[PDB]
Amino acid sequence: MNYKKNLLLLYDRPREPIFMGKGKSVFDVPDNYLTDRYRPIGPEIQNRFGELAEERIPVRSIALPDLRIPMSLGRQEQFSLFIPRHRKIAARLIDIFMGMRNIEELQSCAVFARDRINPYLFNYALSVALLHRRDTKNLDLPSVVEVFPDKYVDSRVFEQIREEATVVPEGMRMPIVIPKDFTASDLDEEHRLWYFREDIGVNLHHWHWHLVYPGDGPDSVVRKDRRGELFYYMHSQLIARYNFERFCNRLQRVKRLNNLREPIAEGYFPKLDSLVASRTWPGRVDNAVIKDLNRELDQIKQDVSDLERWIDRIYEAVHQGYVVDESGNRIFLDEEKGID
Amino acid sequence: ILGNIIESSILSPNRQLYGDMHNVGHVFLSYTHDPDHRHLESFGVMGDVATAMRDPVFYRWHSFIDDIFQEHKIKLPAYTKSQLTYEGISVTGIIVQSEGAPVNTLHTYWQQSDVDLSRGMDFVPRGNVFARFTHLQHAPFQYVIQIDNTSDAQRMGFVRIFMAPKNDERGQPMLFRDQRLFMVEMDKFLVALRPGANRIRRRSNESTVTIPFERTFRGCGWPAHMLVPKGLPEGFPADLFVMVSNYEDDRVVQDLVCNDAASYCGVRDRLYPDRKAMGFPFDRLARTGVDRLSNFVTPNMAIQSVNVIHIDKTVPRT
Ligand SMILES: [Cu+2]
Ligand SMILES: [Cu+2]
Repeated sequence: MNYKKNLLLLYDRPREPIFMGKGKSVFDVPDNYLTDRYRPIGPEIQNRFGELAEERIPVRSIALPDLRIPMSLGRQEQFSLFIPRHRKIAARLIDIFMGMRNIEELQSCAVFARDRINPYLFNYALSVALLHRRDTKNLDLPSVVEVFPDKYVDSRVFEQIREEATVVPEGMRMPIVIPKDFTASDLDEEHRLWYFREDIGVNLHHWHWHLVYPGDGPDSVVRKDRRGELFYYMHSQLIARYNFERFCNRLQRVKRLNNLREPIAEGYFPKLDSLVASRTWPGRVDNAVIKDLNRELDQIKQDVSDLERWIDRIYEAVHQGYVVDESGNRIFLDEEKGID
Repeated sequence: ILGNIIESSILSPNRQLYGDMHNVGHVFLSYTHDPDHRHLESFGVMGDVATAMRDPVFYRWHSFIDDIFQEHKIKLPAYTKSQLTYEGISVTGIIVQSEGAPVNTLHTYWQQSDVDLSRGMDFVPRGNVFARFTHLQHAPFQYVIQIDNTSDAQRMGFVRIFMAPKNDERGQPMLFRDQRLFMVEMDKFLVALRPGANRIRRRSNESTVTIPFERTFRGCGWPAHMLVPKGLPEGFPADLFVMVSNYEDDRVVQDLVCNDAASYCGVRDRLYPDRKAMGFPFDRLARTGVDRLSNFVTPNMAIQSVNVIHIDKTVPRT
């Protein structure tokens, strides 16, 4: 009953229902644990999936926390921790996996949750939980690349893989070469930094940072010592490291955005497609304008001048040498704690 | 309003609130050596109108200020294609001609000029005392502009000439988001345009931007010998721009002491003779889909490559 090892299976093939069996194992899930769609074909499922496996994993039925908030984001929708609504949803699902009394009940709770939740969100929240619970330390989480390649690779290679896997028997299959320097041509000097910007290691680093220092969740997960300063310092070392690369590609140091009104010159077309959402990360044209936001579904109604305002407030607070509490009390930006 | 707030003239609507930012910064920058007057020292050169432009930090301070004005400027709607075209008016060409030089070429060099410092040498024996000053100078030139009218009727137009570098620091063609701030005003004057083709000649020493050379070296204006940038000995590339705007919209209601008299003196004239914003048409962000001066231009505008040449040699003034 190595729950720990069995939890790792929940990362295998995130869009495949859990009853299809991961690695060499299958879960034996209660009938009320199946979704409404697949409950009717329960018998057939057992037949193929259930029988072909070496290890069958019994899941004990339990009473389940309220999963509405985490289910409220759609299975074919996109997931961003930058959008407040999604942060709030993730925070809650994290609390739920943190709060299970038992590593066995975590297994049972996750098995239930998995095919009812957005896979990206499931990966995030489950990961943050496994990294923080006492009973799930020392656990070798799969790289996000390994389980969601769609966020890391030219969308063109998926059919190249689909074909190779389908036509060629495995022992004979050729590795697929991942394109590099593929997002832009020589006419865009910015393409020179492909090896920094589009390197799975640095993007994983950015992702890992939001796994260890999430912005909303249980106190235990959020409140790390000096996390406000690490935020500053990490983003600051990235720019230092990014400028080092620029100097090595005959470019200038990177220039801040002048303001939030003038166009952004450098466009970008990522060439990524999401197999979860079956929708792209739309590129941004050259010379695009920042526009007032009214995203009803995302729950974002915010003008550019609302952003201008926060920045102004923040600059006033930096110049004053203190921030003002929600009550009106002064907290000094001293030498020890000001940066945090 | 913003300029009166920032300078802090008397006309500022609330000097208590917005303070006296520009003047006091000057004073701050001029007092770093003795801010509490314990060393009984006066202000550096930045503390004096007479002398402030000498110090490199003048441009740094004023650039900081400009960013504030720019922050207002980018809030205004881009000028529309409607707002820029002068319907019926179309500028086909502008060239610059100098004496003894190829078309589309400006020329700069050094010059020596004498000035009598005798009226200023207190307690020195009377008589002429000549100081010889060395300073930039350009060779005289004329714009030639071709405008096609197309109305059956006479049309009045403001001719607005600017000039900018072609390329950024790195020798790359500049883009409008940057170029517009690098446009130097060279002349503004009114013309009458007969129906059909018009050929306008305009000499350099007519520029409304400048004042005679006689008034510097023996009615506010830039000194004539600094009209043209230094340029380079191998040749420095610039973009010359001209726009012919519709004077019937640019016209100012006031009528005071031939409309073509464009010499403006702030004391003399009660009102500024052009309703457009100073710096028009470059003072705002480009309308959607304009990235460079090539795409900005309406028919009543025109662009020309110009080569600015510097010769490192000294002439006695002719
Ligand atoms: Cu980050
Ligand atoms: Cu000043």
